[PDB]
Amino acid sequence: TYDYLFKLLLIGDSGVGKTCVLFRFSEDAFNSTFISTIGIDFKIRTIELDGKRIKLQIWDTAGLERFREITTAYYRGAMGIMLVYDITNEKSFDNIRNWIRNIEEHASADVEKMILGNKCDVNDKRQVSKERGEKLALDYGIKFMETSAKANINVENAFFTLARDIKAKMDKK
Amino acid sequence: AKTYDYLFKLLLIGDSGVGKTCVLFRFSEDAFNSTFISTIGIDFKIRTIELDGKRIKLQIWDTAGLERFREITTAYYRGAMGIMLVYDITNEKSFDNIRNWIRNIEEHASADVEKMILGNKCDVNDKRQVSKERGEKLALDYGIKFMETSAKANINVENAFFTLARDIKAKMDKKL
Amino acid sequence: NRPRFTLQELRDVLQERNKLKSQLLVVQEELQ
Amino acid sequence: NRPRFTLQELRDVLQERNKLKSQLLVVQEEL
Ligand SMILES: Nc1nc2c(ncn2[C@@H]2O[C@H](COP(=O)(O)OP(=O)(O)OP(=O)(O)O)[C@@H](O)[C@H]2O)c(=O)[nH]1
Ligand SMILES: Nc1nc2c(ncn2[C@@H]2O[C@H](COP(=O)(O)OP(=O)(O)OP(=O)(O)O)[C@@H](O)[C@H]2O)c(=O)[nH]1
Ligand SMILES: [Mg+2]
Ligand SMILES: [Mg+2]
Repeated sequence: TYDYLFKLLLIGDSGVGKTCVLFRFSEDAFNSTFISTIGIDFKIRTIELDGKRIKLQIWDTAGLERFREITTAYYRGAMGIMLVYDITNEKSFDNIRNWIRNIEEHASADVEKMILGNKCDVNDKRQVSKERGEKLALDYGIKFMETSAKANINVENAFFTLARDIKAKMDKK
Repeated sequence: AKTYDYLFKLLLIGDSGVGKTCVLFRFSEDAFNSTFISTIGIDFKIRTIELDGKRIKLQIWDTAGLERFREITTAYYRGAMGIMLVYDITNEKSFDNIRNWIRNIEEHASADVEKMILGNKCDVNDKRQVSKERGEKLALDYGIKFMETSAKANINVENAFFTLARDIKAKMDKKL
Repeated sequence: NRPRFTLQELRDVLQERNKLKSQLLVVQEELQ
Repeated sequence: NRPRFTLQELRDVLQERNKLKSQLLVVQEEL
Protein backbone atom coordinates (compact mmCIF):
# COMPACT_ATOMS: atom_id res chain seq x y z
CA THR A 1 0.00 0.00 0.00
CA TYR A 2 1.36 3.43 0.73
CA ASP A 3 2.20 6.05 3.27
CA TYR A 4 1.05 9.16 1.37
CA LEU A 5 -1.48 9.81 -1.40
CA PHE A 6 -0.54 12.76 -3.64
CA LYS A 7 -3.23 14.08 -6.00
CA LEU A 8 -1.65 15.58 -9.13
CA LEU A 9 -3.26 17.46 -12.01
CA LEU A 10 -2.10 18.08 -15.59
CA ILE A 11 -3.51 21.23 -17.22
CA GLY A 12 -2.85 23.11 -20.46
CA ASP A 13 -4.18 23.71 -23.95
CA SER A 14 -5.58 20.83 -26.00
CA GLY A 15 -2.87 19.12 -28.02
CA VAL A 16 0.15 20.09 -25.91
CA GLY A 17 0.83 16.49 -24.83
CA LYS A 18 -0.68 16.10 -21.35
CA THR A 19 -1.99 12.58 -21.98
CA CYS A 20 1.21 11.50 -23.72
CA VAL A 21 3.35 12.83 -20.86
CA LEU A 22 1.23 10.75 -18.48
CA PHE A 23 1.35 7.70 -20.80
CA ARG A 24 5.15 7.91 -20.82
CA PHE A 25 5.19 8.11 -17.01
CA SER A 26 2.77 5.24 -16.41
CA GLU A 27 3.55 2.85 -19.31
CA ASP A 28 6.99 3.98 -20.60
CA ALA A 29 5.67 4.25 -24.16
CA PHE A 30 4.63 6.83 -26.74
CA ASN A 31 2.29 6.88 -29.74
CA SER A 32 1.85 9.71 -32.24
CA THR A 33 -1.93 9.27 -32.58
CA PHE A 34 -4.03 12.12 -31.18
CA ILE A 35 -6.91 10.85 -29.04
CA SER A 36 -8.23 13.98 -27.33
CA THR A 37 -9.27 13.47 -23.71
CA ILE A 38 -13.03 13.41 -23.11
CA GLY A 39 -13.41 15.52 -19.97
CA ILE A 40 -10.93 13.90 -17.60
CA ASP A 41 -9.03 10.68 -16.96
CA PHE A 42 -6.63 9.48 -14.29
CA LYS A 43 -3.75 7.07 -13.80
CA ILE A 44 -2.10 5.63 -10.68
CA ARG A 45 1.59 5.05 -10.04
CA THR A 46 3.22 4.32 -6.68
CA ILE A 47 6.82 5.41 -6.10
CA GLU A 48 9.35 5.19 -3.26
CA LEU A 49 10.86 8.30 -1.70
CA ASP A 50 13.16 8.57 1.31
CA GLY A 51 11.75 5.49 2.75
CA LYS A 52 8.12 6.24 2.10
CA ARG A 53 5.67 4.78 -0.35
CA ILE A 54 3.95 7.54 -2.35
CA LYS A 55 0.77 6.77 -4.29
CA LEU A 56 0.40 9.31 -7.10
CA GLN A 57 -3.18 9.80 -8.30
CA ILE A 58 -2.68 11.79 -11.50
CA TRP A 59 -5.68 13.54 -13.06
CA ASP A 60 -5.39 14.30 -16.78
CA THR A 61 -7.65 17.17 -17.85
CA ALA A 62 -9.12 17.96 -21.24
CA GLY A 63 -7.77 21.27 -22.52
CA LEU A 64 -10.76 22.30 -24.64
CA GLU A 65 -13.06 24.99 -23.24
CA ARG A 66 -16.20 22.85 -23.45
CA PHE A 67 -14.84 20.72 -20.58
CA ARG A 68 -14.26 23.68 -18.22
CA GLU A 69 -16.89 22.72 -15.62
CA ILE A 70 -15.66 19.12 -15.58
CA THR A 71 -12.01 20.04 -15.10
CA THR A 72 -12.66 22.89 -12.62
CA ALA A 73 -13.91 20.26 -10.16
CA TYR A 74 -10.41 18.79 -9.80
CA TYR A 75 -8.41 21.90 -8.87
CA ARG A 76 -9.67 21.90 -5.28
CA GLY A 77 -8.08 18.61 -4.27
CA ALA A 78 -4.85 19.09 -6.17
CA MET A 79 -1.56 18.95 -4.28
CA GLY A 80 0.66 19.41 -7.32
CA ILE A 81 -0.15 20.77 -10.77
CA MET A 82 1.78 20.46 -14.04
CA LEU A 83 1.17 23.39 -16.41
CA VAL A 84 2.01 22.09 -19.89
CA TYR A 85 2.58 23.98 -23.13
CA ASP A 86 3.88 22.93 -26.55
CA ILE A 87 7.24 24.43 -27.53
CA THR A 88 6.04 24.39 -31.17
CA ASN A 89 2.92 26.45 -30.32
CA GLU A 90 3.54 29.95 -28.95
CA LYS A 91 -0.20 30.38 -28.37
CA SER A 92 -0.18 27.48 -25.90
CA PHE A 93 2.74 29.17 -24.12
CA ASP A 94 0.88 32.48 -23.93
CA ASN A 95 -2.13 30.62 -22.50
CA ILE A 96 -0.07 29.44 -19.49
CA ARG A 97 -0.98 32.76 -17.82
CA ASN A 98 -4.68 31.87 -18.21
CA TRP A 99 -4.13 28.41 -16.74
CA ILE A 100 -2.27 30.01 -13.82
CA ARG A 101 -5.22 32.34 -13.21
CA ASN A 102 -7.50 29.30 -13.02
CA ILE A 103 -5.18 27.70 -10.46
CA GLU A 104 -5.26 30.89 -8.39
CA GLU A 105 -9.06 31.02 -8.57
CA HIS A 106 -9.77 27.39 -7.67
CA ALA A 107 -6.73 25.68 -6.10
CA SER A 108 -5.05 26.04 -2.72
CA ALA A 109 -2.57 28.88 -2.39
CA ASP A 110 0.09 26.37 -1.25
CA VAL A 111 -0.33 24.04 -4.25
CA GLU A 112 2.93 22.94 -5.83
CA LYS A 113 3.24 24.05 -9.46
CA MET A 114 5.65 23.22 -12.28
CA ILE A 115 5.74 24.35 -15.93
CA LEU A 116 6.55 21.79 -18.64
CA GLY A 117 7.52 22.87 -22.13
CA ASN A 118 6.67 19.65 -23.96
CA LYS A 119 7.59 18.32 -27.44
CA CYS A 120 11.20 19.48 -27.12
CA ASP A 121 12.12 16.81 -29.69
CA VAL A 122 10.35 18.89 -32.38
CA ASN A 123 12.99 21.60 -32.76
CA ASP A 124 12.13 21.88 -36.49
CA LYS A 125 8.85 23.61 -35.51
CA ARG A 126 9.95 25.33 -32.28
CA GLN A 127 8.21 28.66 -31.61
CA VAL A 128 9.31 29.24 -27.99
CA SER A 129 12.93 29.15 -26.84
CA LYS A 130 13.68 27.41 -23.55
CA GLU A 131 14.87 30.68 -22.00
CA ARG A 132 11.35 32.11 -22.30
CA GLY A 133 9.93 29.16 -20.37
CA GLU A 134 12.60 29.48 -17.68
CA LYS A 135 11.86 33.20 -17.29
CA LEU A 136 8.09 32.65 -17.05
CA ALA A 137 8.59 30.02 -14.33
CA LEU A 138 11.11 32.20 -12.49
CA ASP A 139 8.65 35.11 -12.39
CA TYR A 140 6.04 32.81 -10.79
CA GLY A 141 8.65 31.31 -8.45
CA ILE A 142 8.15 27.75 -9.71
CA LYS A 143 10.19 25.10 -11.49
CA PHE A 144 10.47 24.57 -15.25
CA MET A 145 11.53 21.69 -17.49
CA GLU A 146 11.45 21.06 -21.22
CA THR A 147 10.05 17.57 -21.74
CA SER A 148 9.46 15.10 -24.55
CA ALA A 149 6.96 12.28 -24.21
CA LYS A 150 8.28 10.94 -27.53
CA ALA A 151 12.02 11.03 -26.81
CA ASN A 152 11.57 10.26 -23.07
CA ILE A 153 13.14 13.51 -21.84
CA ASN A 154 12.49 14.79 -18.29
CA VAL A 155 9.14 13.01 -17.84
CA GLU A 156 10.32 10.87 -14.93
CA ASN A 157 12.32 13.83 -13.61
CA ALA A 158 9.30 16.15 -13.68
CA PHE A 159 7.00 13.86 -11.69
CA PHE A 160 9.63 12.78 -9.17
CA THR A 161 10.73 16.39 -8.62
CA LEU A 162 7.13 17.52 -8.05
CA ALA A 163 6.48 14.64 -5.63
CA ARG A 164 9.74 15.32 -3.76
CA ASP A 165 8.78 18.98 -3.39
CA ILE A 166 5.30 18.07 -2.13
CA LYS A 167 6.79 15.59 0.34
CA ALA A 168 9.36 18.12 1.57
CA LYS A 169 6.72 20.77 2.27
CA MET A 170 4.41 18.23 3.93
CA ASP A 171 7.14 16.75 6.06
CA LYS A 172 7.73 20.14 7.44
CA LYS A 173 4.45 20.37 9.16
CA ALA B 1 -12.04 -20.70 -14.63
CA LYS B 2 -15.05 -19.84 -16.89
CA THR B 3 -18.25 -19.48 -14.82
CA TYR B 4 -20.50 -20.52 -17.72
CA ASP B 5 -20.91 -22.98 -20.58
CA TYR B 6 -22.85 -20.67 -22.94
CA LEU B 7 -22.97 -16.89 -23.22
CA PHE B 8 -26.17 -15.41 -24.68
CA LYS B 9 -26.37 -11.72 -25.63
CA LEU B 10 -29.88 -10.32 -25.15
CA LEU B 11 -31.27 -6.88 -26.05
CA LEU B 12 -34.26 -4.89 -24.75
CA ILE B 13 -35.78 -2.33 -27.13
CA GLY B 14 -38.92 -0.20 -27.16
CA ASP B 15 -40.25 3.31 -26.50
CA SER B 16 -38.95 5.35 -23.59
CA GLY B 17 -40.91 4.78 -20.40
CA VAL B 18 -42.37 1.35 -21.21
CA GLY B 19 -40.38 -0.35 -18.43
CA LYS B 20 -37.32 -1.94 -20.09
CA THR B 21 -34.96 -1.04 -17.24
CA CYS B 22 -37.52 -2.04 -14.60
CA VAL B 23 -38.07 -5.41 -16.30
CA LEU B 24 -34.30 -6.00 -16.23
CA PHE B 25 -34.04 -4.79 -12.61
CA ARG B 26 -36.74 -7.27 -11.62
CA PHE B 27 -34.97 -10.06 -13.49
CA SER B 28 -31.44 -9.37 -12.28
CA GLU B 29 -32.06 -7.99 -8.76
CA ASP B 30 -35.65 -9.08 -7.89
CA ALA B 31 -36.64 -5.54 -6.94
CA PHE B 32 -38.74 -2.65 -8.25
CA ASN B 33 -38.25 1.12 -7.97
CA SER B 34 -40.99 3.43 -9.23
CA THR B 35 -38.70 6.47 -9.70
CA PHE B 36 -38.16 6.98 -13.44
CA ILE B 37 -34.50 7.40 -14.41
CA SER B 38 -34.39 7.38 -18.14
CA THR B 39 -31.39 5.29 -19.59
CA ILE B 40 -28.45 7.26 -20.98
CA GLY B 41 -27.65 5.44 -24.22
CA ILE B 42 -27.06 1.85 -23.15
CA ASP B 43 -26.38 -0.31 -20.09
CA PHE B 44 -26.27 -4.02 -19.32
CA LYS B 45 -26.91 -6.46 -16.48
CA ILE B 46 -25.92 -10.10 -15.95
CA ARG B 47 -27.80 -13.16 -14.77
CA THR B 48 -26.68 -16.78 -15.13
CA ILE B 49 -29.33 -19.50 -15.40
CA GLU B 50 -29.24 -23.29 -15.77
CA LEU B 51 -30.67 -25.08 -18.82
CA ASP B 52 -30.29 -28.81 -19.54
CA GLY B 53 -27.54 -29.00 -16.93
CA LYS B 54 -25.56 -26.22 -18.65
CA ARG B 55 -24.66 -22.83 -17.18
CA ILE B 56 -26.10 -20.06 -19.38
CA LYS B 57 -24.73 -16.55 -18.78
CA LEU B 58 -27.25 -13.94 -19.96
CA GLN B 59 -25.64 -10.60 -20.82
CA ILE B 60 -28.68 -8.35 -21.20
CA TRP B 61 -28.24 -5.01 -22.96
CA ASP B 62 -30.75 -2.32 -22.01
CA THR B 63 -31.24 0.39 -24.65
CA ALA B 64 -32.50 3.92 -24.29
CA GLY B 65 -35.83 4.36 -26.05
CA LEU B 66 -35.46 8.08 -26.71
CA GLU B 67 -34.82 9.06 -30.34
CA ARG B 68 -31.77 11.15 -29.35
CA PHE B 69 -29.89 7.91 -28.50
CA ARG B 70 -30.77 5.90 -31.64
CA GLU B 71 -27.30 6.22 -33.10
CA ILE B 72 -25.83 4.79 -29.93
CA THR B 73 -28.30 1.94 -29.48
CA THR B 74 -28.40 0.55 -33.02
CA ALA B 75 -24.75 -0.57 -32.83
CA TYR B 76 -25.77 -3.14 -30.19
CA TYR B 77 -28.33 -4.91 -32.42
CA ARG B 78 -25.82 -6.87 -34.50
CA GLY B 79 -24.48 -9.12 -31.78
CA ALA B 80 -27.85 -9.81 -30.15
CA MET B 81 -29.04 -13.42 -30.05
CA GLY B 82 -32.46 -12.60 -28.60
CA ILE B 83 -34.40 -9.33 -28.54
CA MET B 84 -37.30 -8.28 -26.29
CA LEU B 85 -39.61 -5.74 -27.96
CA VAL B 86 -41.33 -3.99 -25.05
CA TYR B 87 -44.47 -1.86 -25.05
CA ASP B 88 -46.62 -0.39 -22.28
CA ILE B 89 -50.18 -1.73 -22.09
CA THR B 90 -51.26 1.67 -20.75
CA ASN B 91 -49.73 3.51 -23.75
CA GLU B 92 -51.23 2.83 -27.13
CA LYS B 93 -48.58 4.75 -29.03
CA SER B 94 -45.86 2.51 -27.56
CA PHE B 95 -47.85 -0.45 -28.92
CA ASP B 96 -48.23 1.11 -32.39
CA ASN B 97 -44.48 1.73 -32.43
CA ILE B 98 -43.75 -2.01 -32.09
CA ARG B 99 -44.04 -2.16 -35.89
CA ASN B 100 -41.24 0.43 -36.12
CA TRP B 101 -39.04 -1.50 -33.68
CA ILE B 102 -39.59 -4.66 -35.74
CA ARG B 103 -38.36 -2.72 -38.78
CA ASN B 104 -35.27 -1.59 -36.87
CA ILE B 105 -34.51 -5.23 -36.01
CA GLU B 106 -34.76 -6.17 -39.69
CA GLU B 107 -32.33 -3.38 -40.60
CA HIS B 108 -29.69 -3.79 -37.88
CA ALA B 109 -29.95 -7.26 -36.29
CA SER B 110 -29.05 -10.71 -37.55
CA ALA B 111 -31.60 -12.29 -39.87
CA ASP B 112 -32.19 -15.25 -37.52
CA VAL B 113 -32.35 -13.40 -34.19
CA GLU B 114 -34.88 -14.68 -31.65
CA LYS B 115 -37.62 -12.21 -30.80
CA MET B 116 -40.33 -11.80 -28.18
CA ILE B 117 -42.89 -9.04 -27.59
CA LEU B 118 -43.56 -8.02 -23.98
CA GLY B 119 -46.66 -6.07 -23.05
CA ASN B 120 -45.43 -4.59 -19.79
CA LYS B 121 -47.30 -3.03 -16.82
CA CYS B 122 -50.02 -5.71 -16.82
CA ASP B 123 -50.57 -4.99 -13.11
CA VAL B 124 -52.41 -1.75 -13.96
CA ASN B 125 -55.57 -2.77 -15.80
CA ASP B 126 -57.68 0.26 -14.85
CA LYS B 127 -55.46 2.42 -17.09
CA ARG B 128 -55.05 -0.38 -19.67
CA GLN B 129 -55.16 0.99 -23.23
CA VAL B 130 -54.16 -2.14 -25.20
CA SER B 131 -56.15 -5.34 -24.82
CA LYS B 132 -54.31 -8.63 -24.45
CA GLU B 133 -56.15 -9.87 -27.54
CA ARG B 134 -54.70 -7.05 -29.64
CA GLY B 135 -51.20 -7.80 -28.37
CA GLU B 136 -51.61 -11.50 -29.16
CA LYS B 137 -52.89 -10.68 -32.65
CA LEU B 138 -49.97 -8.38 -33.48
CA ALA B 139 -47.47 -11.02 -32.36
CA LEU B 140 -49.29 -13.71 -34.35
CA ASP B 141 -49.20 -11.51 -37.47
CA TYR B 142 -45.42 -11.17 -37.15
CA GLY B 143 -44.83 -14.79 -36.07
CA ILE B 144 -43.31 -13.78 -32.72
CA LYS B 145 -43.93 -15.05 -29.19
CA PHE B 146 -45.89 -12.81 -26.82
CA MET B 147 -46.28 -12.33 -23.07
CA GLU B 148 -47.76 -9.69 -20.80
CA THR B 149 -45.36 -8.81 -17.99
CA SER B 150 -45.17 -6.69 -14.86
CA ALA B 151 -41.88 -5.62 -13.32
CA LYS B 152 -43.89 -4.15 -10.44
CA ALA B 153 -45.98 -7.23 -9.60
CA ASN B 154 -43.31 -9.73 -10.75
CA ILE B 155 -45.48 -11.31 -13.45
CA ASN B 156 -43.88 -13.34 -16.23
CA VAL B 157 -40.47 -11.64 -15.99
CA GLU B 158 -38.54 -14.86 -15.33
CA ASN B 159 -40.86 -16.69 -17.75
CA ALA B 160 -39.98 -14.23 -20.54
CA PHE B 161 -36.21 -14.47 -20.12
CA PHE B 162 -36.17 -18.23 -19.48
CA THR B 163 -38.31 -18.83 -22.58
CA LEU B 164 -36.19 -16.58 -24.80
CA ALA B 165 -33.02 -18.30 -23.59
CA ARG B 166 -34.50 -21.77 -24.14
CA ASP B 167 -35.40 -20.75 -27.70
CA ILE B 168 -31.84 -19.54 -28.36
CA LYS B 169 -30.34 -22.72 -26.89
CA ALA B 170 -32.56 -25.08 -28.90
CA LYS B 171 -31.42 -23.45 -32.14
CA MET B 172 -27.75 -23.62 -31.14
CA ASP B 173 -28.26 -27.32 -30.24
CA LYS B 174 -30.10 -27.76 -33.60
CA LYS B 175 -26.86 -26.81 -35.47
CA LEU B 176 -24.81 -28.85 -32.90
CA ASN C 1 -30.55 21.78 -21.51
CA ARG C 2 -27.89 23.08 -23.87
CA PRO C 3 -26.32 20.50 -26.24
CA ARG C 4 -22.57 20.48 -25.73
CA PHE C 5 -21.09 17.05 -26.49
CA THR C 6 -21.15 14.98 -29.63
CA LEU C 7 -22.34 11.47 -30.35
CA GLN C 8 -18.73 10.30 -30.60
CA GLU C 9 -17.86 11.84 -27.23
CA LEU C 10 -20.73 10.19 -25.36
CA ARG C 11 -20.37 6.90 -27.16
CA ASP C 12 -16.69 6.68 -26.30
CA VAL C 13 -17.26 7.21 -22.58
CA LEU C 14 -20.16 4.74 -22.57
CA GLN C 15 -17.96 2.10 -24.21
CA GLU C 16 -15.21 2.61 -21.62
CA ARG C 17 -17.78 2.45 -18.82
CA ASN C 18 -19.10 -0.81 -20.30
CA LYS C 19 -15.60 -2.25 -20.68
CA LEU C 20 -14.74 -1.42 -17.06
CA LYS C 21 -17.95 -3.01 -15.77
CA SER C 22 -17.09 -6.27 -17.54
CA GLN C 23 -13.48 -6.13 -16.33
CA LEU C 24 -14.61 -5.53 -12.75
CA LEU C 25 -16.71 -8.70 -12.89
CA VAL C 26 -13.89 -10.82 -14.37
CA VAL C 27 -11.42 -9.68 -11.72
CA GLN C 28 -14.08 -10.29 -9.10
CA GLU C 29 -13.93 -13.91 -10.41
CA GLU C 30 -11.20 -14.50 -7.96
CA LEU C 31 -13.61 -16.00 -5.49
CA GLN C 32 -10.53 -18.22 -4.92
CA ASN D 1 -21.32 15.57 -35.92
CA ARG D 2 -22.82 18.55 -33.98
CA PRO D 3 -23.25 18.83 -30.22
CA ARG D 4 -26.19 16.81 -28.83
CA PHE D 5 -25.71 15.79 -25.25
CA THR D 6 -25.81 17.88 -22.11
CA LEU D 7 -23.17 18.47 -19.46
CA GLN D 8 -25.08 16.44 -16.87
CA GLU D 9 -25.48 13.54 -19.32
CA LEU D 10 -21.77 13.27 -20.12
CA ARG D 11 -20.87 13.96 -16.48
CA ASP D 12 -22.99 11.13 -15.08
CA VAL D 13 -21.26 8.63 -17.37
CA LEU D 14 -17.82 10.06 -16.56
CA GLN D 15 -18.49 9.82 -12.82
CA GLU D 16 -19.56 6.18 -13.19
CA ARG D 17 -16.50 5.49 -15.36
CA ASN D 18 -14.31 6.92 -12.58
CA LYS D 19 -16.04 4.91 -9.85
CA LEU D 20 -15.61 1.66 -11.81
CA LYS D 21 -11.95 2.47 -12.48
CA SER D 22 -11.31 2.96 -8.76
CA GLN D 23 -13.25 -0.21 -7.87
CA LEU D 24 -11.30 -2.24 -10.44
CA LEU D 25 -8.00 -1.12 -8.90
CA VAL D 26 -9.12 -2.23 -5.42
CA VAL D 27 -10.02 -5.75 -6.57
CA GLN D 28 -6.90 -6.04 -8.74
CA GLU D 29 -4.88 -5.32 -5.64
CA GLU D 30 -6.65 -7.75 -3.50
CA LEU D 31 -4.31 -10.08 -5.28
N1 LIG E 1 6.77 14.84 -31.29
C1 LIG E 1 6.08 14.82 -30.15
N2 LIG E 1 4.71 14.70 -30.18
C2 LIG E 1 4.02 14.68 -29.02
C3 LIG E 1 4.66 14.77 -27.79
N3 LIG E 1 3.72 14.72 -26.82
C4 LIG E 1 2.50 14.61 -27.41
N4 LIG E 1 2.69 14.57 -28.77
C5 LIG E 1 1.66 14.46 -29.81
O1 LIG E 1 0.80 15.58 -29.67
C6 LIG E 1 -0.55 15.20 -29.87
C7 LIG E 1 -1.35 15.64 -28.64
O2 LIG E 1 -0.96 14.83 -27.54
P1 LIG E 1 -1.96 14.57 -26.31
O3 LIG E 1 -1.16 14.06 -25.15
O4 LIG E 1 -3.11 13.71 -26.76
O5 LIG E 1 -2.52 16.07 -26.04
P2 LIG E 1 -3.41 16.53 -24.78
O6 LIG E 1 -2.65 17.67 -24.14
O7 LIG E 1 -3.69 15.38 -23.84
O8 LIG E 1 -4.73 17.11 -25.51
P3 LIG E 1 -6.23 17.15 -24.89
O9 LIG E 1 -6.56 15.81 -24.29
O10 LIG E 1 -7.14 17.48 -26.05
O11 LIG E 1 -6.29 18.24 -23.85
C8 LIG E 1 -0.56 13.69 -30.07
O12 LIG E 1 -0.62 13.44 -31.45
C9 LIG E 1 0.79 13.25 -29.55
O13 LIG E 1 1.24 12.11 -30.23
C10 LIG E 1 6.05 14.89 -27.76
O14 LIG E 1 6.68 14.98 -26.71
N5 LIG E 1 6.74 14.91 -28.95
N1 LIG F 1 -47.32 -0.09 -12.88
C1 LIG F 1 -46.14 -0.42 -13.41
N2 LIG F 1 -45.19 0.54 -13.68
C2 LIG F 1 -43.99 0.19 -14.22
C3 LIG F 1 -43.72 -1.14 -14.53
N3 LIG F 1 -42.47 -1.19 -15.05
C4 LIG F 1 -41.96 0.06 -15.10
N4 LIG F 1 -42.90 0.92 -14.59
C5 LIG F 1 -42.75 2.38 -14.44
O1 LIG F 1 -42.54 2.99 -15.70
C6 LIG F 1 -41.51 3.96 -15.64
C7 LIG F 1 -40.54 3.73 -16.78
O2 LIG F 1 -39.77 2.58 -16.46
P1 LIG F 1 -38.31 2.35 -17.08
O3 LIG F 1 -37.90 0.91 -16.89
O4 LIG F 1 -37.33 3.32 -16.48
O5 LIG F 1 -38.59 2.71 -18.63
P2 LIG F 1 -37.55 2.47 -19.83
O6 LIG F 1 -38.28 1.66 -20.88
O7 LIG F 1 -36.27 1.86 -19.35
O8 LIG F 1 -37.34 3.95 -20.43
P3 LIG F 1 -36.02 4.49 -21.20
O9 LIG F 1 -34.77 4.14 -20.45
O10 LIG F 1 -36.21 5.99 -21.28
O11 LIG F 1 -36.02 3.91 -22.59
C8 LIG F 1 -40.79 3.77 -14.32
O12 LIG F 1 -40.95 4.89 -13.49
C9 LIG F 1 -41.47 2.60 -13.65
O13 LIG F 1 -41.74 2.86 -12.30
C10 LIG F 1 -44.68 -2.11 -14.26
O14 LIG F 1 -44.49 -3.30 -14.50
N5 LIG F 1 -45.89 -1.74 -13.70
MG1 LIG G 1 -5.42 14.40 -23.30
MG1 LIG H 1 -34.33 2.50 -19.29
